[PDB]
Amino acid sequence: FQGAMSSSIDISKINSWNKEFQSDLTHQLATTVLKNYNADDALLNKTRLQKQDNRVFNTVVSTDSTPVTNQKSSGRCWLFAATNQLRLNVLSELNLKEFELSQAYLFFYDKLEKANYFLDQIVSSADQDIDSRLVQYLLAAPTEDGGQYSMFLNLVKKYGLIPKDLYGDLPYSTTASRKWNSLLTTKLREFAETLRTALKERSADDSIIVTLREQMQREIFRLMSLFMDIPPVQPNEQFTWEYVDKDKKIHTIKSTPLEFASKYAKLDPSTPVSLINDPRHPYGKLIKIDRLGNVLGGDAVIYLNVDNETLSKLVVKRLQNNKAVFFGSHTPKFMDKKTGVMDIELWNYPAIGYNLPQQKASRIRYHESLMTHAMLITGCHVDETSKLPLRYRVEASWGKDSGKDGLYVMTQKYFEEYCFQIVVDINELPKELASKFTSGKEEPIVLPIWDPMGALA
Amino acid sequence: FQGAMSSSIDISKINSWNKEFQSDLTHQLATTVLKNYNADDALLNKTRLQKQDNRVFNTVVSTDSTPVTNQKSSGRCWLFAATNQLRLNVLSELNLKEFELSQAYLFFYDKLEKANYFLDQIVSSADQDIDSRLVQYLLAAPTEDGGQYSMFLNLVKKYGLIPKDLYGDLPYSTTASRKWNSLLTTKLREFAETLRTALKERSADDSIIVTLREQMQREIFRLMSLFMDIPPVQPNEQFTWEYVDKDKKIHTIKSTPLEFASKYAKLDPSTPVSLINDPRHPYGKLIKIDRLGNVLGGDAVIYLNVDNETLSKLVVKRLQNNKAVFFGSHTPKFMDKKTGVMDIELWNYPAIGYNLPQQKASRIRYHESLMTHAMLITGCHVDETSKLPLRYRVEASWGKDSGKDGLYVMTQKYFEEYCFQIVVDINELPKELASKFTSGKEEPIVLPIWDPMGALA
Amino acid sequence: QAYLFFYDKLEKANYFLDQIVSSADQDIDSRLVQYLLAAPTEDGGQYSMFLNLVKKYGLIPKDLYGDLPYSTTASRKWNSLLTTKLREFAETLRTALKERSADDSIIVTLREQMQREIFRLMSLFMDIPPVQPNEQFTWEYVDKDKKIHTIKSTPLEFASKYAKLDPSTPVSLINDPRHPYGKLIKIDRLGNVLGGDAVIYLN
Repeated sequence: FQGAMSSSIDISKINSWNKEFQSDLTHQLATTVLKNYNADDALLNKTRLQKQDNRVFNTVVSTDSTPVTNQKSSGRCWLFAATNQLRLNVLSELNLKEFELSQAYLFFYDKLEKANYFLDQIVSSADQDIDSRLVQYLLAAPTEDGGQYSMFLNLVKKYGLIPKDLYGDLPYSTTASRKWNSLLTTKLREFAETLRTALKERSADDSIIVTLREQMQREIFRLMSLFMDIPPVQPNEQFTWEYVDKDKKIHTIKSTPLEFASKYAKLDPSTPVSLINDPRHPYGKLIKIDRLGNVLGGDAVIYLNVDNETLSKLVVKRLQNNKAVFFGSHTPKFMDKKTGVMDIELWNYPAIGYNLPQQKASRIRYHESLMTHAMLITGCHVDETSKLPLRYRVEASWGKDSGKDGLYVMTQKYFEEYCFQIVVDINELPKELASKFTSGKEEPIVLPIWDPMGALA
Repeated sequence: FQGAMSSSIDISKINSWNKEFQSDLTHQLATTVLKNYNADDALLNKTRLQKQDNRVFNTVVSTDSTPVTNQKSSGRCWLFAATNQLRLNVLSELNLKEFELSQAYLFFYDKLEKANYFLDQIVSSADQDIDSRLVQYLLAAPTEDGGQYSMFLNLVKKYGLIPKDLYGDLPYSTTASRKWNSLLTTKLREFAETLRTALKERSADDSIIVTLREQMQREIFRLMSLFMDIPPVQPNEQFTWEYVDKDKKIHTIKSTPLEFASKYAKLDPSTPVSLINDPRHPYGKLIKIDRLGNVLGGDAVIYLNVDNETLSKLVVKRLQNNKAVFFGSHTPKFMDKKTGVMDIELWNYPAIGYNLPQQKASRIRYHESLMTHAMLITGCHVDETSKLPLRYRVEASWGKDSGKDGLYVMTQKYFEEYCFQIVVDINELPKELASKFTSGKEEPIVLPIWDPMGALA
Repeated sequence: QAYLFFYDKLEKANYFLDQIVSSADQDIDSRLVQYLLAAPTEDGGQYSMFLNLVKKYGLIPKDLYGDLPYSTTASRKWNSLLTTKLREFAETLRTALKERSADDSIIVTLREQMQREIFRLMSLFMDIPPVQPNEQFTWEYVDKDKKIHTIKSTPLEFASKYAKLDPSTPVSLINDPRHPYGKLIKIDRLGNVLGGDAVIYLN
């Protein structure tokens, strides 16, 4: 009783506290302003903006990202950033004023595969209760648009890549996937029950279950084909692409999605590895997200945990190699879309006595921070006097009207506190870290499928 | 030197002061917010708005002001408020869902008369230099839309009043008079020179001057007739007006502008007198604005200066007599158009250390406050416990989308500090004050034509 | 509605801290704690949570406290700001509880400083109502006939005398085919006011 009493909200207390706060001028000013405008609009600090909004970068890639890509109303950031990193190779190698690899191509198969992956997850978890943590989590969002880099390579290894001119964002559902996803998800939830029920009496291998899963695949594909056409050529099937270079010269390339991904996009699925700064675990360790995937039997999401200094130096090195860097972070924390600035001190919250002492590892453990989006670092500014990077240039996939022409400037501090993963080629790593991948003695720290360090949606 | 040095802006001083101010949190918060939004939008105090935005009034007139009038882009407030006070008599007496007296009718003649008044002012000041204070002031804005109540009665005595159905705001220039005024003014300035030049050699009465002034009148009228038609009937000429009451019954009234103003609008030009609270002069005195006018030879602007208690009690009495009160004030000081609130403490300026100790009389003397608009008080709330008015209900002439359906709530304090004149009927005054008008021993305090207590434009 | 909204949010934040203390024994990654940290100040509620507010705070006319503040018609940012703090306090409390018991004066003080801080931040986005539950208010209004009236009452008295609410009569019925009909259903831990009534449905 005494305890509950002390833990209760006491009306005299809050009114007394109120009186106290109202006697302070900063508080009087704050409550007057904060009742009128959004706290971010009110507290944005222009004095800070003046200095931090710097677009001079001394270490940049040589090719321009033209045109600016827009995922629209979908969580396809990861696909745009993964390809925004490769398309540069085509532009460059073919001399094009503009060029885009088809993000819709990967989107269609990613969604198809995931739906299929979901059914498999259900069968393999038929032993647990409907209300178990795992099954309820599987049913939560089986076809979300978000993904990881490993899930991107899984798609490329099986399906390749093709020019956008052969399959673009024409369909309504590619730029507004919510309804499409809702419709599929409702069906998948229907099939989840039909499968679990059927599995009560029979084993996963009973031909009955095998048939049932196939009719489901068929039905999933049928519904999907209603919102997007299946690509016009198969992974190993030839396509013909006609185009124009920057000189107005015409060319015709005949290739297959699989060959195009290597021969022209220059992607070797064997070199990219993901590094991450997850202070909840020791550095030098491999981290694995259980069950997270898209293609049944494909590669798992695995990260090599490293410290920020290491992570920051790898980004600089890669930029020096003339390659943009895929990275995941917590969007839109401390990100100002109007000015295209990512600075954790751009808003004067301490002026209203609002400070956030909780640290990175705890922010993650306590449900405050997680990876939510994927973007591309195309440049950075290293400080001459034997110093490190002070800011980075970031390319988003939200159109030219977002940030400054689609571009954002990110501080070193933001990168350390609200970014987590970067992707580099294993040959860019020091033997020390590369062996962590090449050897066979590294036992990964395995996290739950619902871990905050997952899909960039 | 030492003096000039001490009076100079010293760079070290301001930077030292800056450092001092930045160490204070209220200041840090203030400068962050004040760089982002308009100070009125940022400092509006909703806690205060919550209480002051009260639309309950226990002493109101019985007739509704329908529909809400809109002067648009012109300074015809005074004409709308002067007639908004009389039209109520027509609605009431004829039972009409809606009714408006023609404001355009008075506007056309007011402008015509003023232009003509200007020429007369020039002739009578031909003795002074072109750069004199008076002549330069005469040339400043000879045809502004603003006026006073005396100038309103001057028009009514000569031209009468007619229903708006016979002459409305159809012409572009009635709702956007700037260009029209600019065009006339340029001509008047041309004539000012032609007259002064002609007067160097000849006397005002030389037939040459008499002719010249007439050709000018003619030219002024011609140009005016290009932007507005002269009313369709003369002051003593009969007009025929057909209408419908609230019962859907049809009626035809035959009258003249002059007869209509008395017989139906119930205006007796002999009863209205203007009272004013101008703390620069002793109360009990009559105040006269030299030269201010519109109709040559018409009545002068004269105010009976009284204290606010007296002024406030007269407004209550008039409302109790079921009559709205014409009043002038300094718009838009401490007036919030979105909420329709007139409260000098509605914005939390003291939270940023911004206080205004300068008093009424000094505000006027020092060019900070003057009468700028005219509106109509249609109600007020008297405090039961032997108290006075706490707030007043105000009708503006800016359309239904201004304030709350065109309505504003004004505090007693605002009325005392930022309102100056009210108009009542001499029979509403105590014999004490009325005699100030009826006797002949009251020598008025005469102010310059440019005095802040003038035309409500 | 803003009157109830302000107290509902305040109470919930406070309810959250209590939930954290009572679940300090489980792991940070447990299903319950992770769920508690998910959305401690969401706007949504149940009818029982509505009566809990009315029993303690009453009801007042909107003319005395409306949706004026930005955060009442756009609560997302306000909620985000509070939630981030609550997540900070969740850690500070669990950490402090490793070494000490819930009743150690240290914990009692810590929870109070948190309440204070929660209230302070809230008062920045909405003013606390102008009168206390048992404090009199004066309300002036107009009927459909244009007649003026003044009612003097308290939030608690107004809720009964004028709004006609007797918190003892309302019950919630539900059609939840997952359970047999005729049974009572109770949602564990769901609430807003610490120690208030639970969400119970008659299926």
